[PDB]
Amino acid sequence: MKKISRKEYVSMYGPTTGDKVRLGDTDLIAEVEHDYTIYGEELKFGGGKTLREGMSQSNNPSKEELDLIITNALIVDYTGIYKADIGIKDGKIAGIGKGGNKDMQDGVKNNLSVGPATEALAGEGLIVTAGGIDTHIHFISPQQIPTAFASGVTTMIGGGTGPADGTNATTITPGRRNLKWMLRAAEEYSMNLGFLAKGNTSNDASLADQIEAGAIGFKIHEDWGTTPSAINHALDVADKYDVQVAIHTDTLNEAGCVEDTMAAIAGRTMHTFHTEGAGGGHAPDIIKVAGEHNILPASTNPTIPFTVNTEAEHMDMLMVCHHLDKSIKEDVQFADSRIRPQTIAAEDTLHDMGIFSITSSDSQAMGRVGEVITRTWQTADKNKKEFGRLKEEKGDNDNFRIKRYLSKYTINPAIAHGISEYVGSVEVGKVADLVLWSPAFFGVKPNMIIKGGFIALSQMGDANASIPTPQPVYYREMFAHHGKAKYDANITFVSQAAYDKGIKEELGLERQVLPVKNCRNITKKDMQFNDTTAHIEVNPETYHVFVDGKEVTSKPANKVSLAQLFSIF
Amino acid sequence: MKKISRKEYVSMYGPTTGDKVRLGDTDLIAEVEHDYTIYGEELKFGGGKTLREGMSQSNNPSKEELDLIITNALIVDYTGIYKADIGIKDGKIAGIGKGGNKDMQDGVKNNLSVGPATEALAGEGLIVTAGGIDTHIHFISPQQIPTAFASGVTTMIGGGTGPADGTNATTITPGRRNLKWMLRAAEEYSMNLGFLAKGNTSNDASLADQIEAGAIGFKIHEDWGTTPSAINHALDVADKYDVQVAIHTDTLNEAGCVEDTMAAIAGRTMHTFHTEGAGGGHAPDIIKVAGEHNILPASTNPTIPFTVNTEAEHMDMLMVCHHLDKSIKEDVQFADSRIRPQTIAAEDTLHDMGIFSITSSDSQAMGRVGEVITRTWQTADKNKKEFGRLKEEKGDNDNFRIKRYLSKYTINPAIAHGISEYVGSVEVGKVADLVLWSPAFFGVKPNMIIKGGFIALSQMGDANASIPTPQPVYYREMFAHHGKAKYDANITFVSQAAYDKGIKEELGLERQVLPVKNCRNITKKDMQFNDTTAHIEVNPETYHVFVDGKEVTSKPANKVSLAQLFSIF
Amino acid sequence: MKLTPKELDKLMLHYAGELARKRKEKGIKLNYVEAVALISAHIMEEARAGKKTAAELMQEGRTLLKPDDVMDGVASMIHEVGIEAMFPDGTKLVTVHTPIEANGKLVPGELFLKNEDITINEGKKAVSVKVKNVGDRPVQIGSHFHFFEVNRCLDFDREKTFGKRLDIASGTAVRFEPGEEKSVELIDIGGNRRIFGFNALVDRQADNESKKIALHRAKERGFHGTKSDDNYVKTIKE
Amino acid sequence: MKLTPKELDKLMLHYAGELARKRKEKGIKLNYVEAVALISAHIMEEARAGKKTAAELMQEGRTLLKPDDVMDGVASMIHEVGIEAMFPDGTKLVTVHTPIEANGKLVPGELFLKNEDITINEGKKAVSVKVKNVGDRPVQIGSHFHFFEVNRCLDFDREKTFGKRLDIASGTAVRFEPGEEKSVELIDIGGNRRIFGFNALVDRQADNESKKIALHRAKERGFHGTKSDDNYVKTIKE
Ligand code: NI
Ligand code: NI
Ligand code: NI
Ligand code: NI
Repeated sequence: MKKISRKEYVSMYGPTTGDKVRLGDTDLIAEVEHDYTIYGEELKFGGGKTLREGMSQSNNPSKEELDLIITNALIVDYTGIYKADIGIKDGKIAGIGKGGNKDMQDGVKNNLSVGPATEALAGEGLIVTAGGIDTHIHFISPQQIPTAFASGVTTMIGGGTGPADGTNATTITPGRRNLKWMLRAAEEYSMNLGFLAKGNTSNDASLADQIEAGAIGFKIHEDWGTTPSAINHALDVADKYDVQVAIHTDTLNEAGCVEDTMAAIAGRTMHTFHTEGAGGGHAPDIIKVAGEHNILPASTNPTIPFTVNTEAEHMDMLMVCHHLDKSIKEDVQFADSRIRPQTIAAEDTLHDMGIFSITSSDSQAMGRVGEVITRTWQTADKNKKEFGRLKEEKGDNDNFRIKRYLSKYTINPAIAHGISEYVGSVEVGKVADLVLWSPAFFGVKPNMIIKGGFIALSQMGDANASIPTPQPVYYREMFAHHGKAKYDANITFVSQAAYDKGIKEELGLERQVLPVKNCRNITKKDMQFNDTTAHIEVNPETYHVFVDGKEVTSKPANKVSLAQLFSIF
Repeated sequence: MKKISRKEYVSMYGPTTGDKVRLGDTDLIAEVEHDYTIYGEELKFGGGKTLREGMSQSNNPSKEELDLIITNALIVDYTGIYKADIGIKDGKIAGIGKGGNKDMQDGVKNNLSVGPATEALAGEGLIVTAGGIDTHIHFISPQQIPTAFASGVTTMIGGGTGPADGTNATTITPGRRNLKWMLRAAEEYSMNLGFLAKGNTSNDASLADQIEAGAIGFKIHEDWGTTPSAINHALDVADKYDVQVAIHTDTLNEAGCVEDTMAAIAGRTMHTFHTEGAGGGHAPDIIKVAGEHNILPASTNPTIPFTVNTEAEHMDMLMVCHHLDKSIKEDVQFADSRIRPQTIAAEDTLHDMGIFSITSSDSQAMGRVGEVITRTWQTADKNKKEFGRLKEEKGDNDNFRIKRYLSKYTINPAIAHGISEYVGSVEVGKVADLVLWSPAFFGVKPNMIIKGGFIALSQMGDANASIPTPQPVYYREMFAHHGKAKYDANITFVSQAAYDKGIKEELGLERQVLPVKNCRNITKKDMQFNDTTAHIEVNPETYHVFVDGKEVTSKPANKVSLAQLFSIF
Repeated sequence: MKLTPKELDKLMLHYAGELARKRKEKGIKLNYVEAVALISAHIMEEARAGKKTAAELMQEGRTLLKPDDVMDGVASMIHEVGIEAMFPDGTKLVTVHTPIEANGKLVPGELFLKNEDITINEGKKAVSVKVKNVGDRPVQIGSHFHFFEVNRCLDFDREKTFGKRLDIASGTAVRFEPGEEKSVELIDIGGNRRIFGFNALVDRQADNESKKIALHRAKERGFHGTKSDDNYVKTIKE
Repeated sequence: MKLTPKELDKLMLHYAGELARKRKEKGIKLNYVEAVALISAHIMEEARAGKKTAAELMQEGRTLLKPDDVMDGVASMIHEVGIEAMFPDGTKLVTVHTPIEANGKLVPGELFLKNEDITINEGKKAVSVKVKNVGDRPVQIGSHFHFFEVNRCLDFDREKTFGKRLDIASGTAVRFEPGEEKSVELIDIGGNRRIFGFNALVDRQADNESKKIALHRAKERGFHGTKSDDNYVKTIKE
């Protein structure tokens, strides 16, 4: 029995229970809630340290011996913020807890046994979160995938065939042959992938064929015609096949207004993209659907957080993508009904209130694929600066707000697209898609990505250097990124129907192929920490937003965190 | 929001948090520690009740829909004493918790979803424990298996070939051909089965062949010659094959005394049968090994609890099985050195102290196969009557003592024989071997046995009666006991080596075949609630037993609970 | 440094712009690539300095290059330079429209058009219908939408518009501001006249028999300007 | 030129540092990436010049950036800049430690610690043993080594140390200089107390019976401070 000062203990093994750590350069403070360690029995790797033959590596290991163990990791998950060791076996998370050798240490369970087959990854002073999930990908260029990978995203869900004009507008992979093209192209990449089909048709047979061809759901986009008939048919087929539907509603109100669209949805599960409407949607009041029980409301990162440069940038961006002219009054009228700084301001507060549940990209289609996580944490920081600490906090920390915002890109999109049994959280039994963060760089620049239980990307110095640290340091592909190893580390998500028909063997796919499930029986109440339903009213004239009778707004930010301190460009 | 009196609430749904229930006719009091239910959302089956289409059975179930759910069950396990719903899917325990329909109820997770494919089993006012595990079976007659089944035992581990004299003495199935005989006979029965080979040889090849032929371990019995050479060889082979060794030591001290046997064991894992020594063992001091770290000490039920009739009964039983004569002084000297009421008295207290960790039978070989659980709870009741409530209790209950004694026949034998990943406890992921008890009959006569997730045995009235309750009521085979259903509900445990060589396909076995694992790296510290190591001294003259310098003894009981109140014979 | 792929791309772009600026200093007339890169690099550096807003940079990108600084033909090839830069408040897109003015005669891809007009929808007779938006939200209708099934808030004589679309250029639209009233031209829909979708008001062959079903469905669903006679007689399939 | 991948990476790094230096000249406060790159590029150029030694460059890397030259928070994020440069005598690693001093209050990843101490190995009683290194070489012992089986040149009462380890922080060590004598604290090894390896002195369950075997083996193999009684009685398995 010896006494150790908290300072040297934290320097050796990381923060322990009751300690607090700042996240990046923000004002969000994370407090360690619990510790799974036995004081005096910590796992350390190095010369003369504990992780050695006969001390912490067992000479008589259990049969569930780990392949990889992450020691002294601070886990930031929606299930809690705590210290533990993470054990990885066969691409899954095998255990969370103490970890070590049962011959020489007390509290070691068989699923956390370190033996001669175990690799050691030091996590002391580091944060472990689940890999991010981006559910609004326009597959416009393959170069988006490495960019999203380097920011902490491990699953991309969306649609497209490339730089075609249909893809530049829509997240749609249309038809069986184009699905086959994209599924065979997917074998290249270090990313979990799933593809959305075209929902914009009234032909049930055409809808069903795309699902059986491997798509995990439908996208309904106004550029292919978002009409109530197509919405109704697509929802009927999706209910028969248990796949998700995403919608980009009619901004022009051509076939009807927002209530007509809700009537076409008819109380069935729907995932709405850019619900605030700058990215498209019933002008000016698409944002009202974010209070409905059957809606899963997502936002795209270009509108968060609301800043002084946001409105002019979005205006000019809209004038370019739609080829509008400033000398035409009708184009101006369309643009003014579309941007609405009022709804953009309201969107940040709705994220703080838990009304919006998912953050996404809309990549290279008015969105930045490498900035979903960064803009989510910028929004959290701005909201804490404006509204102060949340009232659901328990202690001098921001743990509740941290969980609320972390769910927006990890667990809620996974639940929304029926993959939350594989990815989305640091839980035992799930796929080992993990991101290592140093707290000083949290939310902007990760340390390394573990994909399928193996290291796939990391910061790395020059190959000729005597150690891995010296400059230049940038993100480089690791061994799970190469050869036949990438087939074991990566998943292609398909529908249950396509999986049952042997889509993997028919198309000769070497990646893991998994079916999505539980997409039709979820509501807004199934989103973690973002399950607030409310009556949202939008003023047709002033465009003001009222939630439960009270006006909701935020003020723009002239400076954000996690932006110019961390990037050269 | 309505108020419900505790009395009517408990009458409708069973005891809730803070309530206490007497176990059988004993003095042991169990307190419900926690409740997983939402008050007002309980699952009830019947006319006009909740478990109906659209209310608690989902019309849009998750894909992990349960096959069977047990509602409002009081779980008594080593992991705790609490109220929950148990969901069974595909022969495993799929979930423990709330259970119900997510469309109409708040706290329902996907693994506890009740849908149209779910069968309902009411457990309100009932106790659920894991099936018992008996690890000292002499396979002398097949009729032992139904007898142990009706008492709450779901796994029998032992050896034998039938009423042969070698089996009447030893739990040994000797050799590949006899193993094949017993493995093919096992296809008949509703019981998990595993067989021990002959360890009494110095030939390593002969030892290895038996393990590769399907045995899960060795028995070393003095009737085949318990010599240090055979012990050493058997332990070496067992360490190479990861199987357990059980030992019945030399009562005659022919090749050496108890310390010579411990020297032959050489600090390796060993499971000792009838460690107190009435069933055999170094006279008079075999009981001292119960304090060693590498020993897993078990007791047989004929010596517990110690009663006024115990000594004379054991004396006369010994005179019969060994064909001794009262007119021969050497036979008397052997008998007196063997029985030792001192060690028998000490054995009960050692069970109370956690020194002894496993209770077993020694069936039809001085032991009663249908009385392991009953005599365990009789010993617990006697110890509470004599020594009062344990000092490790937290509250006006006996929860700690209940867990300590329940571990002796559920989880500790499973850990000892490397099957604790399949059976031994009510935990998610484990095999659904469950026993339903009404608290008035707890520990002596169960309600029904669930085997492999299906009902295999239950109390039942006459087949021609209008309801299942009327007389005569006795234990009858249910549907999991018959046809090809019994092959899905039952496991034959084999060694990892035999499993890898396709023992199932070679012998044409239709039962599930599973390998034992993690047998060599466990010590006395791996026993739940029974991990007390101590220096045990036995007086060579007075046969008194001292633990850590203090004399340990118990007084005999002239009357026990759970005996004449419950049985006609 | 933990450089991302985006940072490497932007560093390459910055040094392309640096090369362009050096060549401009030497007196070389810049080509297309050099002009584009110079504008982009200037915008990125200005955004890094953090003293100007994105709109200021959109206006400033047009003063970097005078027409005499580039080669003949360059100005007509650069319609718009877009560049994403990181300001103190995060990443914003800055687009400079027509940064350089044309001074020469060289136009790559120059279009030489006949001065004759194009006659669209030839052989189609156009009727005129007066439409008013009685709702409080703007409504925009495309050229090939079945005008019978437009937003129910628009009020007009729907019976006269069955099987018709707007007689405007393909891919254009007509806007209706809240309270706005104007007349539009409608031509008959061509081809097989099989109308599926749009509000599920027809979902069959367009003809006089199906116009009655459509009118009845429209009236039941509250589409303004729909006058289908009462005592409607249902058919076996509706 | 026959450029290698290393040469391409270093050229990119040099121009990142050049951009950083240009921005510093313009008066912009440098961020993390710019500061790191500027230090690295300066070291590479100095090593190319060949007039300074690597140690001189390690000291010189700390004077390039004053605290006022970087953004708030930058100094606390740059613990050490390592860069491999080619000197006239070949490639050497130059690392600059804490190149910039902190001047603001912003600390990314700042740790807010409770002021309470941590009690390690709670419930374990520690004995004290005096140890002397009679060898001529240094010996260092980690926290979880079985102290009974340390280097045979260390002399101490081995019998009292059986089944024990050092009662120090996990992953730390105690050093013994040649001829050094000091006392250490030993606690009992936890868990199952199954000691395998370390000198093959136990390789079984730790207890009193195996302590005699271990003492005899240690004496036969010349471990100092081992006093196992003569007339040793062997067991059947040794
Ligand atoms: Ni969209
Ligand atoms: Ni989009
Ligand atoms: Ni026996
Ligand atoms: Ni026996």
